[PDB]
Amino acid sequence: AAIREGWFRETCSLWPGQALSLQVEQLLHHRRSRYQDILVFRSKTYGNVLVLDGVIQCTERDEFSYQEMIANLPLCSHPNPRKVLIIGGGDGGVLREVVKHPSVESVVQCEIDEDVIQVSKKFLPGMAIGYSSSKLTLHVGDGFEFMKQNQDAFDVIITDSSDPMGPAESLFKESYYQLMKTALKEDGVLCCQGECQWLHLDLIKEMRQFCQSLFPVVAYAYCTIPTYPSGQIGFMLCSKNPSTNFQEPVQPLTQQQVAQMQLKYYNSDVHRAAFVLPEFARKALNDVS
Amino acid sequence: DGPAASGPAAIREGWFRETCSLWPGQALSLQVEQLLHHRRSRYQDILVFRSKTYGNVLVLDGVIQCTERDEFSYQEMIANLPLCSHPNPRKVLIIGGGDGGVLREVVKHPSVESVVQCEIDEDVIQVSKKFLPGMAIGYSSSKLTLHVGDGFEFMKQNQDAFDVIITDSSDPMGPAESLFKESYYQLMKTALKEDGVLCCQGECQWLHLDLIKEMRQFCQSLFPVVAYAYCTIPTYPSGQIGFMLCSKNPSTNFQEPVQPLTQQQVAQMQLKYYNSDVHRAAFVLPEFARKALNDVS
Ligand SMILES: CSC[C@H]1O[C@@H](n2cnc3c(N)ncnc32)[C@H](O)[C@@H]1O
Ligand SMILES: CSC[C@H]1O[C@@H](n2cnc3c(N)ncnc32)[C@H](O)[C@@H]1O
Ligand SMILES: [Mg+2]
Ligand SMILES: [Mg+2]
Ligand SMILES: [Mg+2]
Repeated sequence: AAIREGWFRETCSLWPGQALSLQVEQLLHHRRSRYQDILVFRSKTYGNVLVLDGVIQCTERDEFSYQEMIANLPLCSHPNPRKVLIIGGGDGGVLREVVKHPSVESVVQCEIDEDVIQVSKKFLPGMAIGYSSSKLTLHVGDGFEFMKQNQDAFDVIITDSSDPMGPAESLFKESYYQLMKTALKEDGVLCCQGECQWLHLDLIKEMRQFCQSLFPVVAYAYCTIPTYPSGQIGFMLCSKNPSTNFQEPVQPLTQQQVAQMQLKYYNSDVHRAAFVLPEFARKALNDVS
Repeated sequence: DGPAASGPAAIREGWFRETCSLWPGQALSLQVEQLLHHRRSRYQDILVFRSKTYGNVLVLDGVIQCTERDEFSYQEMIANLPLCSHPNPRKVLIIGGGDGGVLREVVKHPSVESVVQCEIDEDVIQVSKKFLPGMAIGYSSSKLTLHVGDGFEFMKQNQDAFDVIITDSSDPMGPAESLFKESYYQLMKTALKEDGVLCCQGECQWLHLDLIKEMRQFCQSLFPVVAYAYCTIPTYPSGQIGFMLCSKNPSTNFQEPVQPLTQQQVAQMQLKYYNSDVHRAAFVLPEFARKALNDVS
């Protein structure tokens, strides 16, 4: 239905007047779960593609960008992250990146939709390999609700959500950020999908402003990824540790570590550069008017 | 091995969809508010439309060249990366740049005394003046000498003549094909003065890493210093594009601008993308591209 004449087209009122389309090789899955519409297809040139409510979540070809950054930005900004919470991350990709750190002993994942877990294991095996980690404790539920049952529990919280629509709506609210503050340990750090500086600079400054009322350290970084709207996405980074410097990794990686972790996107120079914004965005977020 | 092909420019159900064999299996579509121009010149097919959300859009042989909303990224970077990597650029050559936007950025440098542009297609110049006035304003500078012709042939005519050469081209296709060839890079080397620098549209690291590496290899046999930088721009394929940078000066360090700009200079030049930090970060590539371009195998 979103597939016509051998192409899938992604449209959304959050990025009006533009669309990415990916040519379809083979439909793999299309079924509605309790929470959302779940579409999976083998594309011609991007490998397998997961689509939720018409919005591309990942492709095999470029997923490593978002997966490595959302994991390593917060992890390399904590001097010893031992207990990690992931909210969302149904494809298993973030889990896969997180567990590569020896410091990490325990990762709890809270995913709302078990059908996403199932189709990922089947059609996104290079990402859902994450689910086979001995470091994982898996919960099926609303992350916003699960956050309330945890206080002072986590070194790092990662919110790997789709856009501020449907089941992910509340994950972008100031109330949810308060819940994360409470679920973090006294020196804990968070990283949430924070949207696109070429599309949502208003949301970005607004989130930044409310986060600054909750946390001593707030930062915005971004990464490039062909199949997200406008070809990139950002991350909201917050710490309860007043000493956190997100822009200079507290855990730099050697070239050998980058090689051993099989990283395709992230390294310490990339981490530094991710905070260097286009002048329009730097000005909007930092300068006074 | 075959020649590259793009889908012929067409508007269908109120959307323009860009397709090309240089980025197979993916497409950007922009919703159309108003069709403004669609005619073939003596060189190429020219589509101009007013989009719903990106202002006016220039399309050449089915390939998006610019949109009013995001043009400043490519325009500012292709201009300032070489200019701020030269201690005193006085004489500038632009090949292509029919929309006039690169001219607009180059002339903001007081050091720049003369800009020569060689653009092949007189019709692009006219549609840009009408439909892209914020870019085509570049044409109304007294610093400009304009030629209409093929930039490859034009390059043969100049020796030891320019501090900076910018090739602001579309893709290695149609009239632009020769602009990506080693023989063209040799011609530019000759057209540059002894310590001159060049910057060319150098394609996308998420799409064209093969071409990027190949160009890099042949440029390293010609110039002491060769680099690759990229900028983000939502309406080029995969949301970004890069730049080939070469210098005949062995002392040139492209990542560290030899001409840093103060915040005041950035304000004075009305820059919306480029600044000296952005300059530095634009050479920091994702691990896969850093590896492909720098590690020996
Ligand atoms: C594919 S990565 C994004 C994941 O976030 C999940 N998700 C969306 N909303 C919520 C929520 N409120 N709590 C937990 N997970 C969510 C989706 O089901 C998806 O698998
Ligand atoms: C819109 S910016 C790119 C410009 O490059 C121009 N162009 C393409 N091939 C050549 C060439 N061989 N010499 C000069 N300009 C060219 C196109 O006509 C376009 O206006
Ligand atoms: Mg090292
Ligand atoms: Mg010179
Ligand atoms: Mg200053």
